[PDB]
Amino acid sequence: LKHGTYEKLDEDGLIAPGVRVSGDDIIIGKTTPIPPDTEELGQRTKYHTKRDASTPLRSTENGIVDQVLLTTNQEGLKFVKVRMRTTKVPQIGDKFAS
Amino acid sequence: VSTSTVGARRRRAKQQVDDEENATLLRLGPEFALKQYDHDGNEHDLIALSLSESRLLIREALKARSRARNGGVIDDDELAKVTSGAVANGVVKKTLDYLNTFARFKDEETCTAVDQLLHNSSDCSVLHPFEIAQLSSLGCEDVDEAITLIPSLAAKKEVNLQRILDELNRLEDP
Amino acid sequence: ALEDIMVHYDGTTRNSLGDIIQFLYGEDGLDGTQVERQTIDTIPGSDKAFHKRYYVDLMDEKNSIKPDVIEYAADILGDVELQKELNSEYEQLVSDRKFLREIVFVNGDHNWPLPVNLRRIIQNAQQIFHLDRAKASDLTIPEIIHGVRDLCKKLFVLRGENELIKEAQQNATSLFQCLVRARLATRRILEEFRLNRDAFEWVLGTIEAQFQRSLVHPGEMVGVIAAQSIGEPATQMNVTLGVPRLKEILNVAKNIKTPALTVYLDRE
Amino acid sequence: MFFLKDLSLILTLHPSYFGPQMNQYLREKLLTDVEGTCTGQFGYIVTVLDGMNIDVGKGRIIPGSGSAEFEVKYRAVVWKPFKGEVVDAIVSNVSPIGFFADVGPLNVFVSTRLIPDNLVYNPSNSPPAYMSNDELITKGSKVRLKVVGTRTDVNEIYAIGSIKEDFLGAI
Amino acid sequence: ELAILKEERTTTPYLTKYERARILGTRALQISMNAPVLVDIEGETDPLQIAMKELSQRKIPLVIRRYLPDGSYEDWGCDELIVD
Amino acid sequence: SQFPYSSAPLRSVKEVQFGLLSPEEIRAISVVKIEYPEIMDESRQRPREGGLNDPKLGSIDRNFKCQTCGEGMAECPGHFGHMELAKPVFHIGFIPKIKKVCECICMNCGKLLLDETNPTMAQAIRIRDPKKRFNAVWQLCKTKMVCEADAPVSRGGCGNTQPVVRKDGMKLWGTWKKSRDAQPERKLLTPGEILNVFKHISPEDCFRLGFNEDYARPEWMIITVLPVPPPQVRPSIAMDETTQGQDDLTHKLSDILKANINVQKLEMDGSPQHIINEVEQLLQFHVATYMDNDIAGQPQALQKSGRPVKAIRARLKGKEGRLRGNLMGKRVDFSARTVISGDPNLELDQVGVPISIAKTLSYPETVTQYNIHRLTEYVRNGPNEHPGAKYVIRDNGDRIDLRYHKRAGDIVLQYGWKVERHLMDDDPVLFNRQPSLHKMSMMAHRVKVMPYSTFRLNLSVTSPYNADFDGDEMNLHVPQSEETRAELSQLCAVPLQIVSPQSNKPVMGIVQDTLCGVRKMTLRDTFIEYEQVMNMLFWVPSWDGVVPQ
Amino acid sequence: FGEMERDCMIAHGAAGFLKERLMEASDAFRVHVCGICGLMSVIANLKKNQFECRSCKNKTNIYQLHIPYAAKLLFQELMAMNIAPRLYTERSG
Amino acid sequence: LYKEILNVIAFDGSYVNYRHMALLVDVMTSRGYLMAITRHGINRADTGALMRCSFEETVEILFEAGAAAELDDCRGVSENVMLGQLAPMGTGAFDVMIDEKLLTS
RNA sequence: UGCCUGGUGUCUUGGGUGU
Ligand SMILES: [Mg+2]
Ligand SMILES: [Zn+2]
Ligand SMILES: [Zn+2]
Ligand SMILES: [Zn+2]
Repeated sequence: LKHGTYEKLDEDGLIAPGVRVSGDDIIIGKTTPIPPDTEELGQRTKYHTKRDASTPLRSTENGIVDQVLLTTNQEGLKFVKVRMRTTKVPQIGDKFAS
Repeated sequence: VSTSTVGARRRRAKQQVDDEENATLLRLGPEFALKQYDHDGNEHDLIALSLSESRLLIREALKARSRARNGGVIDDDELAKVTSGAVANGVVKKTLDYLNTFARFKDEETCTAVDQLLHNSSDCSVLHPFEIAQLSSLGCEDVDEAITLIPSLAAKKEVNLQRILDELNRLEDP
Repeated sequence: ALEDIMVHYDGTTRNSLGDIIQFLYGEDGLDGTQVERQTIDTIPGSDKAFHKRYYVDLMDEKNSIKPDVIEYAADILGDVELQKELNSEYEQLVSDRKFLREIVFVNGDHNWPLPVNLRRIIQNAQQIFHLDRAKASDLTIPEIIHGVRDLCKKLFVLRGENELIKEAQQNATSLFQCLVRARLATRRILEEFRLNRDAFEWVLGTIEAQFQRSLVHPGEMVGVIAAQSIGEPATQMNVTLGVPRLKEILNVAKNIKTPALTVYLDRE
Repeated sequence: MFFLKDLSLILTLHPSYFGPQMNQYLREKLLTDVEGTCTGQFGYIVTVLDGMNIDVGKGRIIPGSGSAEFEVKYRAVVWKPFKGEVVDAIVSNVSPIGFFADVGPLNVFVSTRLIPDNLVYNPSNSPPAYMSNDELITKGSKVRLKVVGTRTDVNEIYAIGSIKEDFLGAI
Repeated sequence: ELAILKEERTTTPYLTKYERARILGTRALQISMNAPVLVDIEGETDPLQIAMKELSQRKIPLVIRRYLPDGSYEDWGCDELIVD
Repeated sequence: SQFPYSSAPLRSVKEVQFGLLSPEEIRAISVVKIEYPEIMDESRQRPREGGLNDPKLGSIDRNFKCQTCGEGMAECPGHFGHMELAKPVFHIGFIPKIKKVCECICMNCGKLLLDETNPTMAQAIRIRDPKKRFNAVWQLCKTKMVCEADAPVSRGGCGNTQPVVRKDGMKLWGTWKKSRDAQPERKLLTPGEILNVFKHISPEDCFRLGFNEDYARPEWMIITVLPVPPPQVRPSIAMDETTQGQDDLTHKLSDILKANINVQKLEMDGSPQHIINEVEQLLQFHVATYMDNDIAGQPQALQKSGRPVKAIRARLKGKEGRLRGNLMGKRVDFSARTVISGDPNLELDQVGVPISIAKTLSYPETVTQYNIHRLTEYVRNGPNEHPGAKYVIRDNGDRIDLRYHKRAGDIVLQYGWKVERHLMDDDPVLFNRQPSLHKMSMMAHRVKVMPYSTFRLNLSVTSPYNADFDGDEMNLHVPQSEETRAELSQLCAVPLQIVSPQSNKPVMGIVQDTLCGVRKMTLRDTFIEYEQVMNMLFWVPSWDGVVPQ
Repeated sequence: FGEMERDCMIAHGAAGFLKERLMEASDAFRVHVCGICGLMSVIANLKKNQFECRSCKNKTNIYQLHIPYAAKLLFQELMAMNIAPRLYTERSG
Repeated sequence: LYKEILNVIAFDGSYVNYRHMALLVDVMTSRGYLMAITRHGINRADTGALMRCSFEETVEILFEAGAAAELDDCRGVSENVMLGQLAPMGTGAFDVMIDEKLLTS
C-alpha cells in the first residue's frame, strides 16, 4: 500500500467533494487482482489477493476536492475524474509583467 | 593479509609445470624461490631453518621480548605465556612442544658446528637449503634411508652422504 | 584541450604526460590577480628630462642634492668614491632605459601590468611616518644604493643555487627590477619622496613581502582558467572579425576568408 | 618446514591514538595481529624477530576518513608444509576412520586407506590404537609420516599424511 | 632514493592556499574524530576554528609531501612552512 | 562506512590496461552457458536455468539473492555468462583493421610480406608507438603484392600471389590474380579462414604489426564466443501493473541465440550451401547490430514498434550517453533550486535560505564532547522543529529515522555517532547559476535562514552570476564533510573571488540604485541635518561610535 | 552537476568537493578486482568471508575499490563488446 | 598566432590578461606544428584513452585502445573524475603524512 | 489488550522558462 492515508475514501473508493486534501493523500482507491499464494495454509481469510494501484495526490499540492465525476469509458468500464481546487495568493517570488 | 616483497605477477598466456608445490621436485613456488629480495632490494637467498636453528631463534626472540617487557631485569610455559593472544599462546605452545620433543640439538655450539659442516663443505656448496634443513631435521641414519626420505639427494651423488650422516650422529647428543 | 594543464612545484607548466608547455607560468611566474597597471619611468621623456630627473653630480654644487633635504650636505661635495657609486647607479639606469626602449617596448608604451604597486607603498610610507615638513633626511646615499641593489636580488621566483636556475631567476624579474630602479632612484628618494631611514627599510621590506605574496601557487589549474578567460568574452561579442574569425583561428583553417599581407616599405 | 621471510603489513590507525606513544602502540598491534595467525599463502607465522625495533615509517592520512595508513616491514619465522614431505609427528587421536597427528600447529589426518594393512585398528585396546604384531601406534606415540595433500581454508590449513611407504609409521 | 634531502629542498618555503585548505580540512576532521588537541582552547567549539588556532601557532602535527613531476618528493613539516 | 565490511584491502586505481578478451578468458570468467532462447521457464516464475535470465547471472529483485555470490541486490555486481557461436563472425568494430592486417601479411604462410633486410622496413620497426608502427608497416607492405618463397635463401614465405581485399558491408572479397591478362577469381574471405590464418602469426610478427602478444592478439578480433552481460546491464521495466518489458539488449540476445540454434540445427541435418550462406549471414548481421546499429550502407535493425534497436554503441555516445551523461556529469543529492530575489540587508557572502529548504537539506555532524549537549537538543526537537535533526547514524552505519521513532527522547548519543541536523546559520554552501561560463559562477556563501520561498542575494554578486530577479533560478549544493566544508570556506568563498584573474580587475562593484544614490548623495550641494546624520551613522556596522565634526 | 560545473570546480582547485559530489552525493559503489587478471570477476561472498577469481584460480591477491556505479556499468558494457579494461592498483612503468 | 588572437579579442575594447593567451598559443604550437583545437588535434596526442574518449569519438577511441593494448596511467583529471578518485590537482596535488616526531611533545 | 505501510516505468514527442 501507499504510505499516504486511505481514511478520506468513501465506500466506492472515491473521495467526496468538499473534503480538504494534502500531499500524498489517496484520492482514488483502486486494486488489481493477484494470484493467491499458499497463505491459505493457516490464514483466517486474511491473505493478500489484490495489489494496490491507488492514485495519490501530488506531493507538493493540496486543496479542496471540488468535483468528482464518475462514468463509463468507450469499453464499458468505470472511469473517474477528480478535480481539486485551491487559491493562490501573490507572494515573494511570483512573476508579474506589464 | 601480509604481503610478500614479491609483487606484480600479471596475466600472461603461457602455463608452466614448475608452479605446483612439490617437496620431492624442489618446486617451492614463487614466494619460496631460491632468490629473494630484502627491504633494500638486494639479492638474498632462501633461508630455511632446521628444528635446532628454529628452536634457537624462537627461544632467543621470546626471551628477549620477555626481558624487554619487564624493563630489562627460561621456562617454556612461562615463555609462551609471555605472548599476547589466547590463540597465539596456543600456537606458540604447540610449536615449542614440537621443537622440544624433537630437538636434535639443544645447544648453540652443536647447532653452530652442524651448520658450519653443512654449509662450508665442498659437497654441500651445491646442496639446496631445503635439503640441508631436511637432513639436519629428520635425523636420518642411512644413505638409502636418506635418499628414500629425500628424493632430491638421489640425483646428487657427489655428496659424502654416509660420512656426513655419521658426523651428524656423532654431533647428536646421545 | 586545456583541462589537464597545471603549474607544478618547480614552476613549470606541464600537461598530464609531463610534457613542458612553459618553463615559467606567464613567463614571469605571477598570478593573474596580483598585477596592476604601472608606469615604468625610464622609458618616456627626452634625454634631457631623463638626465635632469636621475643624474646626481657631487662635484658641481648647483647640480647636486639640495642641502635643505639632507643633514649631511656639508661632507658630500668633493667625495670621489660616492661619486663612483652614483655613476654606477646612473649607468645601470641608462642600460635599463636602452633595454626597455630598444628591445622590449619599441613603440614606447610605458603603462603595463606589473606586480606590487610601488606608488601605493610609497604613499603609505609617507602617511605612516609623517614624511611631511621641511625636515632633513638622515638617509645616506650608500644606504640607498646598497639597499636597492640588495633588494633587486631577493625577489625569488625560483629557488636553488644552480647556474641555469640563477639565469632563469634573473630573467624572470627583469621588467620588475627596471620598475623598482626607476622608482627608487637616489635623487627621487631624497627629493621627490623625502623618505627617512625607517621609511626606507619599511619600503624595502614591504616590497619584498608583497612580491613573495604575488607569486603563483603550485597546483593552479591554469589551463582551465585560461580556457574560461578566453571563452567568456566570446559569449559577449574589410577583414573578418568576431566569432567567425576566432573559429578560423582555432580550427587552423587552411583557406581563411580574407587573406591579406602587410607589406612595409623601406625608409626612403 | 621453518623459514625466515621478509613480510609487510598495512596498518590503519584511528585518529584517537595520535599521541606520543603511537609507534609502540603500532608495534604491539602488529604483534597481536600477526603472532599465531595462519595464512594459506605463507602457512603459520610463529614469531616476529626484533619485535621491539621494527621500523614503521611515516603514515599517510587517508583522504576523507582521517585515519592514517602505515606500511610495516618485518622479518618473521614462518612454517609451511609441502606436498611430498616426510616429517615427525605426535598422534593426538585414534578413530576407526583414521588417526589424527599434530605437526606443530598443524593437525594432520591420516585415513585408513593410507595406513599399512597389518596395522589393524584395535578398539578393545586401552587406549584404542592401530596396531600390528611389532607395531602399536596410539595417542601420544611418535610417528613419521609423509604429507601428501594440503587443503587451504580461510585462516586454516588441513594436511593429509600417509605411512604406507618405507621408513614411515611408528618411530 | 625518491625522497629529497632536507638540505637540497628547492620548493617554495610558504604554505600555498591549496595546502592550507587541505591541512585545515584534515585537522578539523581529525579533531572531530576525537584526536588530541595540541593547543589550549579558551571557549572554542568548532573543529575548523580549533584547527585554524592550531595552524596559527604552528602546532599542527602533519607533514606535506610535495610531488615533483618526475616522481620524487619533498617532505615539509607544517611547523616549518611559513603561513600568511 | 555505508558499505558492509569486507576483509579485502581498499586501494585506488593507478592504471587501466586495455586489450581484447580471448575466448579462453571469456570461458574462464563466465559462470553459466547460455543456450535456451526462451526467457521464461513456463511463465510460472523461476526463470529457466541456462536461459538469458539465469539466476546465476545475478539478482535484480529485492527478495531474491544471487545464486553465485549470495549477496543482495544492493551488493551483487552481476556475473557474466558466455554463448558459444556455431561459426565465427566478424567484430563490427574491427573490420577495417582486419582488412589492413590481411593486406599486411600473406594469406597462406601467415608471415609478413617484408623483412628487416629492407632499410625502410627496419626504420619503421625501430619506432615505438604501436599505432604509428602499424601504419608505417602497412604503408610499406601494402605495395608488396606477392609473397616470396625465396629471399628478395628462403624467407619462410610460400611464394603465392597476395590477393587484393575489398570491403562490402560485413563481407570481405579477396581477388587473386591467378595465372598477359587472364581470368582472376575473387572469392569470399570467410571469418573462419581469416581466424585460422591469424592463429599462425608468429609472436615476433605480431609485435611488429603493433599488436600485443599478451593483451591484444590479432585473431581475437573475430568473435567465436560471445559474453552475455548480466541483467544489471539490461534491466527489465514494468510498463504497467501486470506486464513487464524486456530490454532491447535482451531481445537482441534472444535473436542472436535463435540464429545460433538455427545454424547448429541446419549444419547437422542437411547442407545446401545457399541456405547455409543465408543463415550464417543472418547470424553475422544480428551479432553486428547487437553492438552497432548505425552501420552506414545497410538498413538498421528495427523493433516491432518500428523504432531502431538501441545498440551498445549508442549507449555510450552523445550528450545523453554514458561518458557525457553519467560519468563526466551526473545528478547529485543534497541540492536545492528555487527563484532568487534581492536583499539590500544581507552581507556580501550571505545567502537567504527558505525554512523548508533548510529543513529538507541536512549536514551530518559528528558527536563530540564539544557539541553533545546541543546535538541532544537538536535530536529532541525532531525533524519538524527548527533547529532539528532528521537522522542519527551509529558507528556501524545504521540510520535511525526520527520521523518513525516513538522514543526519540529515549536516545542517548555516543561519541563518534553522526547527527544529520538541519541546515543552520553560517553553514558554507556552494551556490551556482547556469550556464557556468567562468569560475565566479560557483561561489560559496554563508547560510541565513529566512521566511518565504526564494533565495536571497546581496545585489553586488548579481554581476559575476549574470543574474537578475525577473525569474532566474539558482542551484545550491550542501557539503557533507569537514574536509569539504573547509575547502568551500577557504577556496571558493565570495570575498576571495572579488578580483578576477581574467583582467586583474574586480568583478563586483556598486550597482543600480546604490550607484545612482552614491552619485546623488556625494554631490557638492548635498547637506544633511544632525538627526538624519545620527541615523545614517548608526546604520554603518563598522562605525566606531564617534561622530565627525 | 554537469560538465561546466565540473570545470568550474577544477578551476577553483577543490578536488575534495568534486570527489564528494560525484561519489558520496551520487552513485557510489564497491567492487572487488583480482590482483592478477585485473578484471571485476571476483566472486565475493562477504558473509562467508571468502573471495575467489575462477579465471586466475587465486584467493589472496584481491582488492576492493570505490568507483561510481556508472563506471562499473561502463566497464561491464565494454566487456560485453569483447574489450577488456583491466584496473590495476600499482604502476609498472 | 598571439597577435591574431589579441586582435580578435581586443577589437570590441575587451581586455584579457596576457598569460592566458600566452598559454593557449604555447599549447597550440608545442609539438612543432600547429595543433588545431578539434578532435583531429587533441585526440591525436599520447594522452590516456579514457581522457581522450570523454571528448569526442568515444567508441572508436575505445576500440582503437583495445586493439592496440593502450595503457592509461590515470594521471589526468578526467580519468580520476570518472573513477571517483582524488584528482592530482589543487588540493589533491600533494599528500599529507602524520608527523610522529612532532607528536612526541 | 487489539495494535502501523514506504515502493515507483520507460521510450518518444510537443510546448514552455532563464541566459
Ligand atoms: Mg532574467
Ligand atoms: Zn551475484
Ligand atoms: Zn606466403
Ligand atoms: Zn583474476
